[PDB]
Amino acid sequence: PIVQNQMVHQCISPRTLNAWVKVVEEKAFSPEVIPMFSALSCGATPQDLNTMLNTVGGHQAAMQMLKETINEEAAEWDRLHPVHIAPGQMREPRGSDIAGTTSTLQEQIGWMTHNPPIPVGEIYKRWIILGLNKIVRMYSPTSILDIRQGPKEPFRDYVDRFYKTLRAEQTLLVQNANPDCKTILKALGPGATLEEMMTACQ
Amino acid sequence: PIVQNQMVHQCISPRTLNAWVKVVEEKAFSPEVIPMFSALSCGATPQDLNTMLNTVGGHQAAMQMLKETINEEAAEWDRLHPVHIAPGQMREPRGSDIAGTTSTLQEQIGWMTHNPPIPVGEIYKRWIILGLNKIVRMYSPTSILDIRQGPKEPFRDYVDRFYKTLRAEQTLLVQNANPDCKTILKALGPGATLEEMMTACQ
Amino acid sequence: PIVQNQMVHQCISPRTLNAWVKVVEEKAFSPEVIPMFSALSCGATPQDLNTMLNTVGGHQAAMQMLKETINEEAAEWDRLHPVHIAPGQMREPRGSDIAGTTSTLQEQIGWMTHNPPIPVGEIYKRWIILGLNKIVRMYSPTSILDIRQGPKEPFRDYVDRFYKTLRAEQTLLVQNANPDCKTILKALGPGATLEEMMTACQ
Amino acid sequence: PIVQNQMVHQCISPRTLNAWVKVVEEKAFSPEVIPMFSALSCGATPQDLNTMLNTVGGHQAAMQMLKETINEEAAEWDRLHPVHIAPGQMREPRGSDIAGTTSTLQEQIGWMTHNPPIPVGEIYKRWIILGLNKIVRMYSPTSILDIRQGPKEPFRDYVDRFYKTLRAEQTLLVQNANPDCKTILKALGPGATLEEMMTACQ
Amino acid sequence: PIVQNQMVHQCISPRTLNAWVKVVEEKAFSPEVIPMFSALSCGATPQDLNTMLNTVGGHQAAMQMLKETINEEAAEWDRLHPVHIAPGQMREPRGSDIAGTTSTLQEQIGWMTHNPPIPVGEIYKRWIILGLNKIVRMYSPTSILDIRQGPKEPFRDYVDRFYKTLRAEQTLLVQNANPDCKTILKALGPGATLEEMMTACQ
Amino acid sequence: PIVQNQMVHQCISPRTLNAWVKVVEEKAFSPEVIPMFSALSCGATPQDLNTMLNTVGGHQAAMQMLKETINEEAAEWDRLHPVHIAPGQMREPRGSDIAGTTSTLQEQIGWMTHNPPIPVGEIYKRWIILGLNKIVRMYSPTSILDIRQGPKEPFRDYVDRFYKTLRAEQTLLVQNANPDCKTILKALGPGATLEEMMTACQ
Ligand SMILES: Nc1ncnc2c1ncn2[C@H]1C[C@H](O)[C@@H](COP(=O)(O)OP(=O)(O)OP(=O)(O)O)O1
Repeated sequence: PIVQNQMVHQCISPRTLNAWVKVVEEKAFSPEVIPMFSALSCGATPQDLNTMLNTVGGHQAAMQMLKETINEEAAEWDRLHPVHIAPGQMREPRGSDIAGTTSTLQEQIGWMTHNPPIPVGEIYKRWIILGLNKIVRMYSPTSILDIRQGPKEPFRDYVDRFYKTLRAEQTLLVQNANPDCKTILKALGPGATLEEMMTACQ
Repeated sequence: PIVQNQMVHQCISPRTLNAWVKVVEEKAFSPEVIPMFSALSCGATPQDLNTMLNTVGGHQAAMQMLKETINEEAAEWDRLHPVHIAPGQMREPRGSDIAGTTSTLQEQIGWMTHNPPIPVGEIYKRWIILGLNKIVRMYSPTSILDIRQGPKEPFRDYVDRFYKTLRAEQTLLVQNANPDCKTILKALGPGATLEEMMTACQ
Repeated sequence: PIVQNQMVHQCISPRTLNAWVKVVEEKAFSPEVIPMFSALSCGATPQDLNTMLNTVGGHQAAMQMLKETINEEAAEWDRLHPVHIAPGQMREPRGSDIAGTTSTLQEQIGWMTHNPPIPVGEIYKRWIILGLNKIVRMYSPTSILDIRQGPKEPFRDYVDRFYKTLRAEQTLLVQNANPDCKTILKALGPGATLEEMMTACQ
Repeated sequence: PIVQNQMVHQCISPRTLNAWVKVVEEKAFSPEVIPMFSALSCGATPQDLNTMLNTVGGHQAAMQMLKETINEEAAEWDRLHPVHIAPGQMREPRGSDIAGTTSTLQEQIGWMTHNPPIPVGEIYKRWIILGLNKIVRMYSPTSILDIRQGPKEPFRDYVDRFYKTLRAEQTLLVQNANPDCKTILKALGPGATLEEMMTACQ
Repeated sequence: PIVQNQMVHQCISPRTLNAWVKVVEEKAFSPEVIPMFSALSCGATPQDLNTMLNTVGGHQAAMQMLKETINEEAAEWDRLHPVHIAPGQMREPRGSDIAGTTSTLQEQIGWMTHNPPIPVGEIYKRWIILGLNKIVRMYSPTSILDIRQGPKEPFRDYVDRFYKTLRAEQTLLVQNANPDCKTILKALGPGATLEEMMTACQ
Repeated sequence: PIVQNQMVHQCISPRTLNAWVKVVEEKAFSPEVIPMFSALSCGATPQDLNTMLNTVGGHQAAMQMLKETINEEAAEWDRLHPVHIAPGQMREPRGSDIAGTTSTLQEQIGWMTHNPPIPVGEIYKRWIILGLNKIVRMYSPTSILDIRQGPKEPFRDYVDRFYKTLRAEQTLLVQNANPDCKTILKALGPGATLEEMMTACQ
């Protein structure tokens, strides 16, 4: 990554490398993996971002879909930012330079520490997160329409499943509740908070 | 977080990220989780606070209730602190800026390191802890009225359950004691310390 | 804590937070927990000391007894050190300020880094350790009078139990020994060291 | 490694040493091991690279093949860069000096921190990765021709196996699909993205 | 401990605290525990040394014997170095000051960082190691006279037991060997190295 | 160890101490332990090297053989470098000073940080590694002559055993192969690389 000592390059740590590998192994593409990726890739160069992605052993269907999203975003960058070099001067980054495939670590450091900075690490992380959100959505197992409260299921456990599913996918909470809780929630009226609904069906 | 090197931004560590995720997995919303959250979020930016909250996989009913509390506190901030920009100058933070949803990391750093400082991280942590305390209270399984000493239960074990329940929820200690210990505690008289009561029923 | 970089504030580490939580989980209030608490709270502010105490999930009977001891010591501080402010000047700490309940982190830093320093962290740790020693003594399961050597118990194992019990509670070593070892220890005479007694009954 | 404090030598950490040993033990020569090697050897001297390779206990067939690749690349370096010393001056590195077998740590530091730098660590890592890719390819168990979707296998699981195999080895995705999914994928037409194909056979 | 930043005090780390506690739990008073103690207490103040000793939960017979040795060495220090204060000046350390029982942390820092330094940490560690060696010797289970090679025991395994026992306790190697190996070792003659003896009976 | 802050002494870390102890416990004297020792002892003083060796609990036959090698190398040093002191000046190191038995830590620091430096840590590590290689060779269980490919053993698994044994001990690869693979390898002709031989018998 690039961090303050002045902004300088540091090697990606074994702790960071191990943390990302283990979260993907344990959680796959559950929605909470994306905030973890963003946090573990704080200050990351494009090289560091590729390192994190390439160290993942499984899920190569997802990793191939991520490449497609990256190539789509890279092509859109080139359309908006065409490139035209002067000896010892900074070249303009194309899409593949931002993605780390045609740029060196020194060029990436040169862009990220410039004044004003050309934040190639943050631009590329945005493309990666965009691709990761699409993977989270596709690998979401259930529709919100099929999350309904069981006859003896606690309302809290049902609401956990409801908003877990909604997070992966992205009135109905009351409609999908069981007969006993639904009748209570209808009686509360409009403008009921989640807290009040959960207290009522407790 | 923001820490002294002069006050500068540092990346949230894998250790901090992992610690928060594991305590929530192991303890859910037991009352002791809130002091752990506050300690792990020492010097945290609003971005860091969102990172910690968003990395939690389960408990999405609770996380949705937390958003409602955050929105309520954000709306109250806007009522008390209305916003009105001058090129290259610091804008006034609204509720959603304090919550990290409409503010950038650089703006958050700008507020937190200003002289005098506008501590958006500490203001937002206060809102989060307020919301977390409400969740702790709702998820408390038992009323203090139902914590009574068993016939053969040690007084120490009963007092542990009593103040555990009282912590989650928030004369009666003697009333809820068993016949044998109650008679001893009545004989001690007024002004008895917990130490003296526990020694007496040992 | 407060440490040398000049004396500056540092965030309590996840390692320290985790270490204290796990020792209490594994050892409860065995006497060796108190030296571990003191070491883990090296340079601790009153806020840090409260953090460590409040992160403990179980043992709320003990934690309530600790509050009583803290309030007793705080009341004794106020009797000896009554408080009387001048703009931008340091106020005098009362008992509740030393205990971290009515003081801010900045005030605690202000006292601890003053010249001369008002060491509120060390004063409060003294009160906490005083309260923790009382808890260790009450939770000690056995009297030293009931620690006697078994017919086939090795003398070393008996001496381990003897001084383990004595540590928790706080001639008799010979009296509580078994017939065979007692006869040997009587024959050694006065002024026998523990080493010599243990070698004799080996 | 060599890192910024000015560029200075640091000892390879126990964490780095342990991380490399464990990944090889757990993953053998799965393709994702090579990006992990490159990341863990960030800033590595030739001595550090040899340390990492020599600490591997098993897989001595692979380690011997790696030596052959290293010797081939070293011989090609000597053909392109023949060596010709002046007291207290920097000598030109031959292939075996880049590989760390005939050079000292001080000479390696001298080359890597020169202005302009002769990056012997990065040149040698390139040779090692070249040799490691050949080992990954040989130890790949299955041809892409033999990765075909099962009658009841989910398309996602089949695509995972397909691109896992393709990564180790390096129209057909549709041909190797099962009758039901193949018919759907043919109906999509040309220019179908992986996302669209995976959604169609879901 | 006291370390270079100029020599300054640092808090004993949770890693050091945990390491010492676990080695004592796992190894008891096997001889290799003493070099581990010395290494973990590198730069330690008398307070740090007491912390390490006091954090040990079991083995209170041994810890009491250690106190006796410490008191003996402290009494011998007072005989050789009698003490006689001038405002704001450094007092002379007595035995109990070196042992950390009657000295403060600031006085210990004052002695250890003086020019010339009065190394109270190293003097006390010497006394502790002296006491720990006596405990290792007493808790050694077997005499070297009873370490004899079995009929089918490999010579290497026998030599391991022989020098393990000799280390705990502190021609005979040949005498205690089995008939077959003894005859071979007699035939080698005088001046045989351990390597040669072990190769011969392999 | 001695490291750059200027070259200064640092305490050996608990991580380094633990790493060396565990590798010896897990791997004994497999050849890969020697590169791990060298890496973990980077910048080590003679005191640090003794610490690492003395913290090993088992294998006292091997540790005694290591002392013999150390004494042999120390005696050879004294023959080549005889010693002859001037107040406040650096004395010449004898063999036992390099081995850390008759030298203090300050003298070791004095030699290692001199200009020009007398690298007593690196000289002693060389002697230790020499002794460790002899132990690896003696504890090697099998001769390379007895490593032959099984009737149904994969060639890769056989080559792994072959070069594993060769590493511990230090045309035949083809001779020791099974009838089917041997016939294939003979047909390849002279100048066949290991890669080509392994591909042929796959
Ligand atoms: N082979 C394995 N099987 C099961 N669990 C494992 C394995 N390897 C590692 N783990 C898990 C269990 C342990 O709790 C944890 C070990 O990491 P740990 O030593 O606690 O980190 P650490 O505290 O040394 O890191 P730091 O360097 O930050 O102190 O990882």
